[PDB]
Amino acid sequence: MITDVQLAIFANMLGVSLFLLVVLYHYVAVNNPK
Amino acid sequence: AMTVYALVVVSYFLITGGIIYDVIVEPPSVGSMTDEHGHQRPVAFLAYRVNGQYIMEGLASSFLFTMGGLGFIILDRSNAPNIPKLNRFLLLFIGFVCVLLSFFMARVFMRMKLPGYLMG
Amino acid sequence: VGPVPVLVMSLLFIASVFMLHIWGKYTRS
Amino acid sequence: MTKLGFLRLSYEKQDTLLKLLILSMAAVLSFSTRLFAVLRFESVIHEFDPYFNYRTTRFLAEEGFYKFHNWFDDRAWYPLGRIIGGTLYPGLMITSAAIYHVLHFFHDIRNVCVFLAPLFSSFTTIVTYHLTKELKDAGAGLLAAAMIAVVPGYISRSVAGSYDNEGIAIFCMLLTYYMWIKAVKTGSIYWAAKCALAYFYMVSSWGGYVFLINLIPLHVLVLMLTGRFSHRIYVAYCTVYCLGTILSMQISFVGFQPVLSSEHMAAFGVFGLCQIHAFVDYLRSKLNPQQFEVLFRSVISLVGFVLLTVGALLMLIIASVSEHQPTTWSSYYFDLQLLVFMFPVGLYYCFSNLSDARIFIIMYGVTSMYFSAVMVRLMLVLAPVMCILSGIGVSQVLSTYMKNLDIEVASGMILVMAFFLITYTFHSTWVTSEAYSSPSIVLSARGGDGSRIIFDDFREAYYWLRHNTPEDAKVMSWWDYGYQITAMANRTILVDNNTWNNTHISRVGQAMASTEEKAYEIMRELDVSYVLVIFGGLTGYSSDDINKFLWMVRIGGSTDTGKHIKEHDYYTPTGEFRVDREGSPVLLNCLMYKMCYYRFGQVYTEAKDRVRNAEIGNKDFELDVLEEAYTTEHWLVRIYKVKD
Ligand SMILES: *[C@@H]1O[C@H](CO)[C@@H](O[C@@H]2O[C@H](CO)[C@@H](O[C@@H]3O[C@H](CO[C@H]4O[C@H](CO)[C@@H](O)[C@H](O[C@H]5O[C@H](CO)[C@@H](O)[C@H](O)[C@@H]5O)[C@@H]4O)[C@@H](O)[C@H](O[C@H]4O[C@H](CO)[C@@H](O)[C@H](O)[C@@H]4O[C@H]4O[C@H](CO)[C@@H](O)[C@H](O)[C@@H]4O[C@H]4O[C@H](CO)[C@@H](O)[C@H](O)[C@@H]4O)[C@@H]3O)[C@H](O)[C@H]2NC(C)=O)[C@H](O)[C@H]1NC(C)=O
Ligand SMILES: CC(=O)N[C@@H]1[C@@H](O)[C@H](O)[C@@H](CO)O[C@@H]1CP(=O)(O)OP(=O)(O)OC/C=C(/C)CC/C=C(/C)CC/C=C(/C)CCC=C(C)C
Repeated sequence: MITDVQLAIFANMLGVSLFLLVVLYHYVAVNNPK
Repeated sequence: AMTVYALVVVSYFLITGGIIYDVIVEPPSVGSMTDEHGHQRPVAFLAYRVNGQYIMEGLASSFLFTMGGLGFIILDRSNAPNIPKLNRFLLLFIGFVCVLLSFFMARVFMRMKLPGYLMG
Repeated sequence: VGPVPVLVMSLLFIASVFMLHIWGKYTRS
Repeated sequence: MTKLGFLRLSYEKQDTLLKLLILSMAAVLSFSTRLFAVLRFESVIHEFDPYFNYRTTRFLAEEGFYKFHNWFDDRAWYPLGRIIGGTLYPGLMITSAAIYHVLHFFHDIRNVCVFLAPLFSSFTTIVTYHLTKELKDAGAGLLAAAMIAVVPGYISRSVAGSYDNEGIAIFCMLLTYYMWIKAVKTGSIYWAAKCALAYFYMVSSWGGYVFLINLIPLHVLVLMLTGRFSHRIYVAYCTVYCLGTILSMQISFVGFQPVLSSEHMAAFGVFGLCQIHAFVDYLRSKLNPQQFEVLFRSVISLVGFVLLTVGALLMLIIASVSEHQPTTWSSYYFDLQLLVFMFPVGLYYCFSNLSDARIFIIMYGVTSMYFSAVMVRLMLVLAPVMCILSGIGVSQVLSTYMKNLDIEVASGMILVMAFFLITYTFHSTWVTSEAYSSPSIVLSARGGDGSRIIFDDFREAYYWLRHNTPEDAKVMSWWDYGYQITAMANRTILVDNNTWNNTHISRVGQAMASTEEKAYEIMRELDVSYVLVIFGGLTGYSSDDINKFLWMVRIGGSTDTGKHIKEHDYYTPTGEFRVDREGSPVLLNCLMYKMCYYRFGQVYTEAKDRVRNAEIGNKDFELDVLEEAYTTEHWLVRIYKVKD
């Protein structure tokens, strides 16, 4: 079973991946026309 | 109208600040007990208990919040359009609003770390 | 002010006041 | 390898490749995050609250079955009892018992009330996306869904281990806005029927629908004054109003209440004025603006105002609990770090492009701000609101500022917003570990650096009650521990939290009284076998009935002697609290200074009881009417062998 701090680092990297990938979405959505 | 927006942002820090502590009002800042020599130096924002504030703590928090939001308003309302003076006024606007944004978030981060003792 | 240091000079003066104010207050409490 | 990445048919297809990618791993985040409060210590239930829910939860999958079985108990509240006439909302319970109708058929009951909340978060972070698609953009929600996925206060009041009565009320509430807002935007009335059928699921679970019908029609009242009526407001609004009233009428807690209480009665008056103003718009648009429309305008106005006169003539410890008290920014910005800042931003955008749908969210941004000004427990109502408009706000700022370049200001303004916002997800990762990763039944203690004392007197004592006591019994201590004693003990009880009968609780104050001769007589009135109280003395930061004792001290009802006068003894006679040798002597002759204290002069040294920093020295061992039943492992609870 995984620990607390391993899960904390997990949530950290997941949230960072998530928000950066949101920015990437927001770029692809703003660029390519209708 | 936009005056309704003015009313709401007026209400914003007003009920972020101290309507909760209108009836539970706790007086501004003095709590030192001589610390070794000097008797009654006013301390700070409250730190040890989290839910409490004073009048001086709340007003500062509210002020920090609405200046950041209205800085983003200024980013929208003038910095994205291109009509006024295209080298002197605009550069001031992005300059002071970026200063608002960065130093505001930095100091509010400080004003949660030092009353909060959170690992940064 | 051909130059902006006079302002910077004023800022330096406030810092000297700012820092030197609490600097002696370091050893006190 | 396979270099065909960013040249797939994006904005149509790879759009959806990235869409469902985020709708996967963002929804991973909410459920995953709640988990380390129970990964760190527990297995089943953190707070004291989910026990009373969990008991009936496993009941209504064991033997009860709601359509053919509601239920009565004599096990609680001796001799009065309480039953599904109270406890508003089986929407938690029917959800859980449905889930292990199904998954138990697929094959546990541990894993259905503790795993549920993470599930709720995951589901809610995907219904908020389909909500926020409707407002600005599908692109607006893809940062907004992560926001309610990891707003840590909404995580905090529904953690892995939560089963609160408002544990899924939030999901229903959010859902009913997906089930309102493209019914307003598109008057599709099959779809609005699906809306009211969804509303019934909220109006089951938690009484925030008294909020919601404080919200929905008065919003409609706003659309009088802005004047932005249509059919496609009205045709959708009549359905979920009138059908929803009858679906509320099915439920007992709101029973014939939807006829009568001052909030939704005024909401009904607003529905009536709305349906009149639709009709008024219809007539009088075929006729001219003649004089005679002013004439029967006077006629119909006088009939409407006499309807208003006939209506106005005929009009038919909880505060102390630390959380219902008001809160500052700490619940605030400690709660909601970056996402406070962005709250006006989209709101300005919502007052910029003030569309038909968005004004509802603006009213929802007003109201819940006003209401989470007084109750931090009510903070959950502002839990998604902020994430909505900040979900707009960044998606405004980002959209305007990845606009300008690739198609130096945006070489800052994009570039801040990553590290500006993602610092959020640091905060959300870890404040969840600091304040809220700690149960109510297991207290983390202090004292060492390696293998330090972090220890289970509640399960030790409650499992003593579940072995070495008779079947029929008494449980009486104080009300905020009333459910848990019914968790594992299966023991009959007098009081409990809620507080529908206040008198029954008020004579427990004379059961925890000064005169032992009268208090034990009130005991002997009420069929005694066992009494409990809790300590906190020698480690401090635990509760119990000695710091809500001021509450007991001023509790007053059906009384004339002692409990009339709020002082009773308990001050130094100038009016300041002391308890010790310098304290007050009828408090020395009160219960709780001897009810609790036996043999404590004889055990600890050095003048402590850290709550009071009190002292040894009282003789204080005088069980006039009882005996001990449990000599304690960690001074935890002295169980009272109630003596004749
Ligand atoms: C929430 O929890 C609460 C606490 O758990 C709970 O509150 C309790 O509710 C019960 C139920 O109503 C209350 O019991 C009643 O209390 C009445 C109060 O009377 C007061 O004043 C009288 C003088 O006016 C006193 O006599 C009386 O008792 C005193 O004397 C006693 C003996 O000396 C002594 O033990 C007492 O301590 C006290 O000193 C009190 O001070 C009380 O009047 C009432 O008694 C009647 O009902 C009993 C059965 O319910 C009978 O046993 C009793 O003999 C009385 O019967 C009368 O009424 C019956 C029908 O109601 C008839 O059948 C009888 O024949 C008789 O009728 C005669 O009198 C009628 C007039 O009353 C007349 O019409 C008839 O023709 C005939 O002449 C009962 O004890 C209790 O007091 C509440 N306790 C508290 C602390 O509030 C509450 O209910 C819970 N909430 C909910 C929603 O459930
Ligand atoms: C397990 C358990 O105890 N459940 C009980 C439940 O069964 C019982 O019916 C109930 C009452 O006793 O309490 C236990 C469960 P609960 O505590 O969650 O319910 P509760 O006490 O009713 O909680 C109340 C919370 C709410 C969110 C309800 C509304 C609160 C208000 C202050 C009214 C707001 C007015 C409006 C017009 C709404 C919009 C807001 C504006 C305009 C500012």
